[PDB]
Parts: sequence; structure tokens; C-alpha cells
Amino acid sequence: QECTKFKVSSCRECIESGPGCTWCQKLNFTGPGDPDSIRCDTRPQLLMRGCAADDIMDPTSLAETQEDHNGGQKQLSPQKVTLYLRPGQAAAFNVTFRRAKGYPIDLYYLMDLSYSMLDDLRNVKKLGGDLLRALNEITESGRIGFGSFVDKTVLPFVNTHPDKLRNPCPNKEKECQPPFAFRHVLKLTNNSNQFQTEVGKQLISGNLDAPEGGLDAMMQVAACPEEIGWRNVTRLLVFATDDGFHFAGDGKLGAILTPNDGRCHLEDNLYKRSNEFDYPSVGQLAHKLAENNIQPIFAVTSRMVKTYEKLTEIIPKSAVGELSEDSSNVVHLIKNAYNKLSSRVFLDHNALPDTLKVTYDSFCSNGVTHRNQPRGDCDGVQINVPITFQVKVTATECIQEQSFVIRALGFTDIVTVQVLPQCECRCRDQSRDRSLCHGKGFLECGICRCDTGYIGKNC
Amino acid sequence: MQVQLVETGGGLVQAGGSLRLSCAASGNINSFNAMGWFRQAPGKQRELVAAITFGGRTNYADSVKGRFTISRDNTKGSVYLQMNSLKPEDTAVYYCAASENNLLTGVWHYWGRGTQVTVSS
Amino acid sequence: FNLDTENAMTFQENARGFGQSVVQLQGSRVVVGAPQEIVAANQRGSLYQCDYSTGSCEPIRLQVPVEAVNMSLGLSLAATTSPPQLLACGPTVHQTCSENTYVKGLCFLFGSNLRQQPQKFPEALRGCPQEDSDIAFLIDGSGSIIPHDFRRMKEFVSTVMEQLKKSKTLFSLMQYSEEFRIHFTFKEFQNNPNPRSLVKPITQLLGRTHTATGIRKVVRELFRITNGARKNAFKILVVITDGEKFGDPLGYEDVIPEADREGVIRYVIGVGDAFRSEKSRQELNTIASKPPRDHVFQVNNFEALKTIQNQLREKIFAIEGTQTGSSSSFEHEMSQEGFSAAITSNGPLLSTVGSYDWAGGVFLYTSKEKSTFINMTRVDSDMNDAYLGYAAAIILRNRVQSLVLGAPRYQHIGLVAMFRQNTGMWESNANVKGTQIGAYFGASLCSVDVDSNGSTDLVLIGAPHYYEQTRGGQVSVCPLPRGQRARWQCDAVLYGEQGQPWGRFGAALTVLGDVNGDKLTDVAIGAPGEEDNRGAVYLFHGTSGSGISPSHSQRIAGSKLSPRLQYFGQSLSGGQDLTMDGLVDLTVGAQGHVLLLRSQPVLRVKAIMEFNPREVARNVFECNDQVVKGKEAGEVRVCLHVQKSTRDRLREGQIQSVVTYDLALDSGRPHSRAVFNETKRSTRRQTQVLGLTQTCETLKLQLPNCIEDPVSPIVLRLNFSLVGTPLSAFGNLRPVLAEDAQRLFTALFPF
Ligand SMILES: *[C@@H]1O[C@H](CO)[C@@H](O[C@@H]2O[C@H](CO)[C@@H](O)[C@H](O)[C@H]2NC(C)=O)[C@H](O)[C@H]1NC(C)=O
Ligand SMILES: *[C@@H]1O[C@H](CO)[C@@H](O[C@@H]2O[C@H](CO)[C@@H](O)[C@H](O)[C@H]2NC(C)=O)[C@H](O)[C@H]1NC(C)=O
Ligand SMILES: *[C@@H]1O[C@H](CO)[C@@H](O[C@@H]2O[C@H](CO)[C@@H](O)[C@H](O)[C@H]2NC(C)=O)[C@H](O)[C@H]1NC(C)=O
Ligand SMILES: *[C@@H]1O[C@H](CO)[C@@H](O[C@@H]2O[C@H](CO)[C@@H](O)[C@H](O)[C@H]2NC(C)=O)[C@H](O)[C@H]1NC(C)=O
Ligand SMILES: *[C@@H]1O[C@H](CO)[C@@H](O)[C@H](O)[C@H]1NC(C)=O
Ligand SMILES: [Ca+2]
Ligand SMILES: [Ca+2]
Repeated sequence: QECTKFKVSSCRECIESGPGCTWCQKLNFTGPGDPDSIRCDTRPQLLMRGCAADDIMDPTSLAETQEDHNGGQKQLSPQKVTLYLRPGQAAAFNVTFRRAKGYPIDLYYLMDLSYSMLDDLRNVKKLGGDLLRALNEITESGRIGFGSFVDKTVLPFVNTHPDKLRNPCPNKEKECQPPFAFRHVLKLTNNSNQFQTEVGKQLISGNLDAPEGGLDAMMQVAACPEEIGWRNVTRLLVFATDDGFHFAGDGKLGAILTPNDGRCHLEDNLYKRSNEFDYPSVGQLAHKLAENNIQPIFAVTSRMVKTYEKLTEIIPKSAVGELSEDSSNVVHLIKNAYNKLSSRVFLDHNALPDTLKVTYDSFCSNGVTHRNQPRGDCDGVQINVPITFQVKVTATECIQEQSFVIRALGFTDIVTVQVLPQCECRCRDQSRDRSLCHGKGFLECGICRCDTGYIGKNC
Repeated sequence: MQVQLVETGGGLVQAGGSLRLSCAASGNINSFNAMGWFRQAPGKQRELVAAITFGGRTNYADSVKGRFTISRDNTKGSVYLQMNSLKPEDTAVYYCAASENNLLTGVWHYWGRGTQVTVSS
Repeated sequence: FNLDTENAMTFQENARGFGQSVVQLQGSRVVVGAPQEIVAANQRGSLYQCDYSTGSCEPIRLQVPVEAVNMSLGLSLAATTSPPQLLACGPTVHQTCSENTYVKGLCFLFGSNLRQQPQKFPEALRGCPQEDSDIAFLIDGSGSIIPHDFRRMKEFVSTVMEQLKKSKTLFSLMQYSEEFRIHFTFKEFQNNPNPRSLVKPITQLLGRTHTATGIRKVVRELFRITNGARKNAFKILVVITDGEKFGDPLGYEDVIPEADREGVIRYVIGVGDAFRSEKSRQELNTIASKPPRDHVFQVNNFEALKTIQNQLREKIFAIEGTQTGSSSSFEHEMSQEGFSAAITSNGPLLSTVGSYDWAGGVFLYTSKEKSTFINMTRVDSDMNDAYLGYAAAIILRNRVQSLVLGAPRYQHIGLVAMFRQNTGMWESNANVKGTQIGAYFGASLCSVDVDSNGSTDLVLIGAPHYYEQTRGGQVSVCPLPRGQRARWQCDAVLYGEQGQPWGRFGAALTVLGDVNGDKLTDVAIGAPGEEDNRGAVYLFHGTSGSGISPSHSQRIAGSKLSPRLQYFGQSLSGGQDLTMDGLVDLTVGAQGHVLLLRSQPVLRVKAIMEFNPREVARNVFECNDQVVKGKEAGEVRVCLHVQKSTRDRLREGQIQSVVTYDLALDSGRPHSRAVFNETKRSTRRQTQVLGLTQTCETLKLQLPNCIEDPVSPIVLRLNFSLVGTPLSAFGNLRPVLAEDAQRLFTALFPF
């Protein structure tokens, strides 16, 4: 390869000078008596000049596998990797993903109850076991829940006049509910009969502006796992609406300037604290969804499809489906959304320092081969079909010891990757009375280093 | 359009005496505008002696000026004829007429059946 | 890089919202709004005046109208330095009409002083929309109207009454001839709401066309509360005439002014061949309300009355609402005027974010009697819910002013458009869209004149909710087009420091002018969400070439200033001197706290190292083998000049500074070829207090005679460190050496 040397006083400084630099530690190799920086060079220049690869010091970057041994086979292996990184040399280790049989699906159906969703509300009340039956078709022990949402209860998001706070619907309607931010209606249950009675009591509502506070409700679903009752396995959040959504900064119009804190504020299963906090941002919600492993399914109407399709870049584990303006849409769209979510696997890492660089090569079953990618990306993933992701990690300096995790998005599995440096030539300890050059120093890979003796020999 | 006219007030009266004729219209006040009184003496045709618009403009024949007064009350759908200083030459069958239109000399389709006024010398 | 952090002056008061809007006044004062302070019931928001000398803030007198209820005054602010003015807006006035409330805006244009009550903008609040409509008809019954056409006119009235009775409508009709004929009142329509039942038995009048007196009896007798007209209702009269007034004792000069004092809006349907002449059509224009084109149309015969009734339904609906149907598109109502404010030279502007179902719009009260309302060209559902006007800024094109607007919600992606006027017509010059969904691109706008040409070179667009892993906001560098008709294209992008993904970089932007004395305008960008909402402010220098430097020069964190700071950088205002020190000050807003950062004068150091014995002379290489010591004279001259890179109105005679000399001879070799007079090694360190005049010091070097043969010249390196002594006046304000100042200097002495 290539090696450049300047002002090299040690074996360590030689290895730091480039990934192609090697060091011979032969005694009295400096025949002319000239500077000892000549000792650092490439392997073939030194190998022809009297070194035979044992005298050559060449530390190389390494990957170690310490996979946990247990009965069965987890869906992501190896589980622990140790890397010794030399600056300029990449370490490669290869990670395998094997889709399991799926898990008991938790579907929380968070529904718009604006007046344009009136005919949608009648059908969703009567869906009941059909939602559970579709969940029980893919995986066993499915479990369903319900929530509802209108915008925040201040101007201009709703009409705050007391006559219209009582009936926000059009004046001829009198099966109408007052406006509300978020109501948790049904805790997650396999009992379709409690779904029918509790959703059946919910009345349609109305608001003033077209965008609504659905993202504010999605934050409360993700920030209140005990009230929603999220089992860890296959968290899914159906988001049905026919309008746009407010997001952070919109609350300034209602003089609401405190940012969303990401906390749970369900009191009496109502987000009565919506007037106190602003709407969340997209990235704020996307962070909380990835922590709690909740994958949204956006069931929006046709005029909103291309708008919510843009969210899939910021929320990687999300899906968009067309709603039929009466919720007569097939739960096959909800079923196909889960199939699109399950065919897409993303392999990514957390925040890294500027010293470390990570690439992923993605080998996929019917999803083609990718290389040098910022994140792993495979499509067409099938159950019990292994796929393989090649991680290459490169350090640009002698890094301090550190660890980071690689996680498959949509899943709780983690590959813990500990990174250690490889800059020491690991030379043999001398510091002995027999090994004293002119009475001072020690051998130190063939360099007699001065013991702060100032004027003298080899100093 | 259906309008029916009935005369109320006719009878026998002495010369120099007085008599008031009245008539109600059996229909919509919006369905007729101008009203008038005709009289038919023996041997003669029907003579318009007093007519009134809906707003109260009047016209009188010269033979009855200073003696007869036509007046109306639109709240009762009625028009009136106060006949003072009656003469034997005023003996006639008097008709009320009404028009769908508001002219004093045109289209008197609606007619009462008339009432007899006889003035004795 | 020269904003004083240690000697910062913090203002504080207990009022909810204090720090949510700051603006530098000219005369050493900072006006801050506290939009959520409940000074009294049915009032919200107040304003305070903070002076640099008196370290406390004082409230501002509030001339609030009675129905400016829950106003949140102080949310938006703007001021002009050259004419002393202050524009304070509360854009949440609540008008609780019966069955609806509305959120509108109200502003105040103060002058040089504050006990003078300002010019109210708008002077009149837009008001309660009138409730329910009283529609009267006035139909010609002249003998000119033939009987078949008269029933066509009756059928016209019946169908229009059938079409206009959506809900809560009262109707009346009066024929008009020689005499005038009340067929049914509003009360009679309310008891029998069947138009055909009321219209069919009507018979035609005949005679002279007394149009003027008929209008008078409509205003007096027909529009009368004893006949069922409702107070504060819409009063509409539709006159159907043959258009030739004859025989009426009254002219149009009499009855039309009394029709207008009662507020009766007049529509005229002109029927027949009478109006083929233009003179007769002008008489129709006399009857109707202005403009005549909306209120007058001509039909060739009574069978053509059917043609106008299709459009007349839309025209009469238009008063209640134009093409509205259900889910009404609210226009100039729900507007929240003054949500963003700015003061154009011609007049104060204020944005109506909630105009045309929150599509956004901007008022321009140049004289207040004319209101120049400005949104974009295309009218579609795409523009709905855009919140345009949420950041409003002005640009200067050769000292002629134009306008830029921000719509952070255009299809849930941000949008910024420019407007210029063309002979009184404000048209959209260009537009720039965002790319990150939910980034709120265009929430903050900032026009930058780098060279101070009078020509704005650059518009800073902020996307504070842009989420890019560690980063938590973005500012787009978007230069104005030169005029080649190229679409407006953003050349660069400014990020914040990595590590705060929810930092909201770009939420508030300001121009502070030249702080470092480089003749180029510098900018500041606030990130009030960094360090878990303990915000920070970044400073970016201007660049030659009319750009902004991609890397910031000074990051001022709100944690270091005070532990109890929060949202440091939510409001920014710079460009003026507040301390009268000639130093461009900068005010920052936080939650409950407003603090001003003073600019430090910049100094640069010039080092000259000159030797008269720069000649080698090479006498020393003839040593007579005696004991070798450093011999011969060592004349040296080391002058340091420190000068000001900044112009201030200080006296400039009190600029003291302390500098530390470090000198080294033949560095980089194991033993040097020279030593000094005193130390007997190759090292020197001197401290010396220096003014702005050149202080020069001669030294003595020592050269041993016989040394290595002359190959390499002797070098004398100098690294230094400058600490400016603080001023006795001006609040102990410390001069600071420039960031890019060269701090190493090498001297040449040949061998
Ligand atoms: C990842 O697994 C692949 C096999 O699927 C390994 O790649 C092969 O490496 C050998 C060298 O040992 C080459 O000859 C082949 O051409 C490679 N094949 C492909 C498809 O890349 C690779 O070594 C593994 N990565 C590791 C261990 O880091
Ligand atoms: C803004 O107007 C509203 C009107 O609803 C006020 O809010 C409520 O006012 C009633 C008055 O009887 C109180 O009983 C409630 O307690 C108020 N609500 C709350 C949450 O306190 C409100 O006070 C007005 N704001 C100001 C500043 O006057
Ligand atoms: C921009 O401003 C214009 C004029 O102020 C708006 O035009 C009005 O549009 C409504 C649509 O409902 C019509 O009913 C009105 O008759 C129009 N007024 C006119 C032409 O004077 C326009 O809607 C505004 N908004 C957009 C997005 O263009
Ligand atoms: C001149 O340069 C020298 C060399 O860098 C500076 O000495 C350093 O000082 C710092 C502060 O004490 C130490 O952390 C370094 O270890 C020192 N390095 C060496 C090689 O001594 C010195 O501070 C500089 N002086 C001035 C006035 O700039
Ligand atoms: C299913 O429902 C029954 C009651 O209907 C409940 O007792 C049981 O725990 C539920 N099981 C699961 C796996 O949800
Ligand atoms: Ca500058
Ligand atoms: Ca100053």
C-alpha cells in the first residue's frame, strides 16, 4: 500500500502515520548511524531489507464474535461484537437477521371524531371482532384498543363560544360531543364485546379549522404505556383521519408557547392539559415512537395520502393507507400495512463521534444487494429466511474506548458493539539492567529513549 | 281569482234625507284594487257616480258632487257611499263594482247584484 | 466573538410571557411584551419599558378598548429607529357575538413617548357579522307591464324567495304604481312562509311609474318593526322596474339618501327593450347601490328574468358568504391581525394569518383609510391552512421597499414568497418551498444587507423544527435574485451545534449589524430549545461576496449566564447602541428574563522584528582556540503596535491592554545557536502594558563564536497573549483581541 513518514520517534508514531506503515525492531539495523526514523516504512521495503515478518510489527484491525449460547435462535445475530480499530483500517463483521413468526399484535385505533367522520364512526363501532379476526389471521392472541381525538380547545382551533362548545357540530345535529383533545376510550383487550359498548357510547364532535391535533394525541398514546396497556409485542397505532394535522409552532395562534414535554398527561383518560402545551414536532414524535417501538399505521383519505406519505422518511417504521371516507375501507389495508412494515427491516446505529465511520452492506432475499449504505435496507423479508448485513467500521484516529448499539428498527433486539483502539505495536517489555544502551534508556523496539538526561548518547 | 260582492244599505228614503251604502268583498284584498259605485235609473244604463282608488283618490260624477261621499276601509275590505240631500232623481238600483286593477275608468269585471234605493218626493 | 457574557445585564419581572417579544428602541430602551399577564379581567397582555441605566422595567399605559377582551397584547413588536415609533399588537381579541366567537387582532403605533395614546390599527374592529336577513321586494305595476309578463315577474319573485329561504329569512313585497300596495309584510311571511300562496292571488295595478315614492314607502312603511322587520338584520331591497319614472312628485335625490341612512342595499333588475339605450341604463345605476355592475343587470324581456335569478342567488348569497355552502371559508374574520408586524416606510403592516381559512394574508395600512390586503394569486385548496404571514419582513432593493412572507404550513411543508408592487399592484415576485415535512420552514424571516448598499442581498429563512439526528433546526441562506428572472434559489444553509435534536435552531432571527468592525453585517440566530430548553444564541459573521459564514463565531449558552434561565433566545433584537458607548448592543429574550449583551471593541497586534546587525559578518568562524563564550554586540529591535479594528464613540484615549511576550531562538534543534543576555538559555518571557501607540524595546542576544558551519539562518519566534484592561467607565468593558489575529511571528537572521 502507501506509507508516509515524518519525524517518527517511536513504533507508535510509525503506526499512527498511516495504515500501510510497519516497524522493524531489529537491533543495530541503523547501519549508517543516520536518524532512526528510517526504521518505519512499508512491509516490502523492510522485508527485503532483512525482516522476516516476525520482526515486522503490523497490528491489524480485528472483529471478535462472542454470541450468547442458548436454545433456539434469536432473530438477530451476533449479539456482542468487540472491535480493535487501527486508524485507517476497517473492521468488518457480518450480522444475520431471521424474521420470526410474528408476535401478538396490539392495535390501538386512534380515530378522528370530527363531523366529517360521522359515517366513519358508525362503521368502526360495529367493526368489533372483525378487527380482532384480521389480527388473529396473521398471529395468535391479538388484542385491540381505541382512542379518539379532536383539536385543542382554544381559538382558533375550536370555536370557544359556550353555545358552540356544547354543540360544535352543525346546528341540526344533536348527537354531538363537545370538543376534546384526546380521550382514551378502550384499554387493550381481546374482548370485542367491551369494544362495541365503549366505542358505541362515543359521540361525534366538531371543530373549526381543517388541521387537527392528532399528533398531540399520538404523543399521549406513546407517553402513557400503563393507561393504554401496551404489551411489548407488536405495538401498532392506527391513525384514522380525513384532515391535516397540527404540529409544533401552531399553538402560537392560541397563545400556547410551551413545547410538548413528551410526558403523560392523561387525567380521567383525557388530555385536559392540551391548552397548556404546544403540539409536538414530527421529529419529537418520531423519537418517542422509536423508543417505545410503536409503529404507526396512517389510515388517511385520498387527498391526504401524498401528504402523510412524506412522514415515512422521518418515521421509518410507519405506513400509509387510503381511507374510504366512511371507514368501509378494508382492514386488508391495515393488514397490508403490517405486511409492508414486516417486509421492511432497517438496521441502524445510535449517535457516534466524528472519529468513527460506519457503512452497511445489505444482502437481501429478493430485495437486491446494497453496499456502503448509511443504514441497512432490505425489502421482501420472509419468515424464517435469513438475510445478512455487512457492517464496516473505520476509525480516523487512536480512539478512546467506547461502545455503541446496533438495533433493528421495529424490534427490541440489540447488537452491542464495543470499540477498542489498536495503535500500540505491543512491543516486548525490556527496561532491564542488561538492556541499557550506554547505561541509559531501554530497547523500546530498538530505540534507546532518553531518560530526561539532556546531553548524552542516543538522546 | 274569486271575488264576491254584496250590497248592504239600500232601501226607501224620503227626499232631503240621507242613506249610507256599504259593501264587503268576499275574497283576498290583494286580489282587487279599485272600487266604485254605479247606479241604474229606470230606462237608463249603469252610470258611474263615484269611484275610489285603493289609496283613496276619488272621482265623482257632476250630478252627485257636494252630496255624495265615497270612502273605504281596507282593513275591513269595504267601501262606503254616504248619500246626503237625496232627490227623487237619485232613485236607481245602485251597484258596487271592483276591479283587479287600480284604474278609475277601466275593467269593472266584479259586480254586485245591486240594491234598490227609492227616493220619494 | 466579542459579546460580553460576564457583565450581562438581566431584566426580570413577574408577568407571564415576559421575554416572548423584544425590540430595541433608539433611546437606550428595550420594549418587551408580556402577552399572558392578566392585568385585569377581560384584558390580557401588557408591555414593559426597560432602560439600560435604570436596571428595572416599568409598565406601559394600556388604552385598551372594552371589547378587546383577552387581547394577549405584546405578542408581536416592531420599531423604526429613524422615526421613533413602536408597533405593539395583541392578535387574540375575543368578540363573543351571539352563537359565535371570533379571534381578531389589534395594534398600537406609539411615537417618541408613551403617555401619548397611539394610533389604533385598525381604528375600527371589523365587528359582529349581522344576523338574519330582511329582504323586501318592490315591483313595477305600471300599465307598460303586459299581463303575461306580470305573472312572469310574480313567478320570478316566488322562485327567488323559494331559492333564498335557506334558514331564518323574512320576505316582503310591495307593488308600485300611481299608488303603492303592501301585499305582505315580513310578519305576514313569518306566519305563512309560502311564497306562492302570498304571490299568486296578487293582481296587477295600472298607471304611472312612481318609482321614487315607492322606494320611500319601502324604507318607511315596509321596513318597519311593527311590520316584522328585525333590528340589526340585513336590509335588502330588490326593485324590478321598467326603468322610466313618470309623474312622481319626488326625484331620486330625495329617497335614495334616506334609503342609505337605513342601510338598505338596493338591487335593480332592469327589464325590457327600455335599456338598450345607455341613458336609461344609467338611471338604473342611480337606483342601485355602488358599484352598479354588481347591483344592476339588464334582461331583454320578462322571460329573461329566469337568467338573472341564477346569478342573483349567488350575488345575494355573497353578502352572507361567497361560494361558501357549508364549512364556510372565513375571510378577513378569524384573521388575528398583527400576528406578525413590521413598519414599512409608507405605513404599518400587519398579517392576517387566519384569512381565507387560515391561508394567510397581510394588511398594509399606509393611510389606514385604504387597506392594501395582500395574499397570493392562486385560489385553491392547496393554499388553505398555510398560515402565511407568520414571519413578515421587508427587503430593500436600491432603497425601494418590497415584502417577503412566510407560510410554514403549505401542504405541511414550509413556504416563503416575495412580493413587490407594480404601480400600486402587489404581485408575487418569487417563492421558495421547504423540503423537510414539519420543519416549519419560514417561521422566522430576516433580510440582511451585508455591504449596507441599501440593497438587501440576502433573506434568512428559518426552519426551527427541522430534525436531522443530533441537529434540531436549520436556517436557509437564500440570496435575492439579481433580476435575470431566475426562480429564487437558496445558495447555502446554516446549522446549529450538534447534540441538541430538539434545540429549535432558527426560531428567532435578527440583524445586529457590524459587531467586529469588518464593514460587513453580522447576524444572530436563536436556539431556545437547546440543552433541554435552556436555550442558546449563535453569532455568524458576514462574508465578502454577500453570504453568511457557514460556521458560527460565538455560541452563547443560556446555562452559563444564569442557572435559572429558560428559552434563552426566543426573541432577538439588535442593530442599535443602548449604552452610548459606541458599541453595538444586542438584546436576548428568555422566559421571565430579558438580558442585553454588549459588544467589546476589537484590537489587532502588529509585530515588527528588525535588526540593524542583520548581516552575518561571519567573523566568529575564526576562533583562536581560546575558551569560547558568547561574544560581540547584539542589537535587536522589537516593536509592537496595537490598533483598533472597531470604531466606537468612546474617547479612545482610555484603551489599555496587557500583552505577554514569549521569545525563542533557534527552536526545533536540541541546542540553540544563541542565548539571551540574562537567562543564559533559549527562552524569554516579558509582560508589558501597552496603549495604542507603538512601544519598542531593544534587546541583547548572545552568539557563541565557533559553532556548526553556516547552513540554517537563525529564527526568533514570538507568541503572545493579549488581555485588554477594562474601562473605568462604560461598565468595566474589556477590549478583546481578534479571533483571526496572527499570534506567531518569526524573525530572520541569516547565516
Ligand atoms: C459476510 O458474509 C459474506 C458471505 O455471504 C462474506 O463475504 C465473502 O467473503 C469471501 C472472503 O472470505 C469472498 O471470497 C466472497 O466473495 C464474499 N462474498 C460476498 C457475497 O461478499 C463476508 O466475509 C462476511 N463479512 C464479514 C465476515 O465481515
Ligand atoms: C378569557 O375569557 C374566559 C371566558 O371563558 C375567562 O375564562 C373563565 O372565566 C370564568 C368567568 O366566570 C371563570 O369562572 C373561569 O375560571 C375562567 N377559566 C379559567 C380556566 O380560569 C378568562 O378569565 C378570560 N381571561 C382573562 C385574562 O380575563
Ligand atoms: C387572496 O385575496 C383575494 C382577494 O382579496 C381572494 O379573492 C377572493 O376569493 C374568494 C374565494 O372564496 C371569493 O369568494 C372572493 O370573491 C374573492 N375576492 C375578490 C376577487 O375580490 C382570495 O381568496 C385570497 N386567497 C387566495 C388563496 O388566493
Ligand atoms: C507560547 O507558546 C508556548 C508553546 O506552546 C506556550 O506554552 C504552553 O503553555 C500552555 C499553558 O500553560 C501549556 O498547556 C503547554 O503545555 C505549553 N507548551 C509548551 C511547549 O511549553 C506558551 O503558553 C505560549 N505563550 C504565550 C504568551 O502565548
Ligand atoms: C382473553 O379474554 C379473556 C376474557 O374474555 C381473558 O380472561 C384472557 O386473559 C384474555 N387472553 C388474552 C391472551 O388476551
Ligand atoms: Ca461584521
Ligand atoms: Ca454598547
